[PDB]
Amino acid sequence: TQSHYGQCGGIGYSGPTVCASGTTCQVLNPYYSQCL
Ligand SMILES: *[C@@H]1O[C@H](CO)[C@@H](O)[C@H](O)[C@H]1O
Repeated sequence: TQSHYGQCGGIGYSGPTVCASGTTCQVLNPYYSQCL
């Protein structure tokens, strides 16, 4: 589970995609998404 400020899954990012409860995956850019 992706911690706060971690990359939650942009294009190609097959790592931790689900953010910690309370943090939401914010797709900031096509490849950069951050759990906020
Ligand atoms: C949030 O936590 C993940 C591991 O769960 C780590 O890879 C991230 O870098 C961190 O921000």
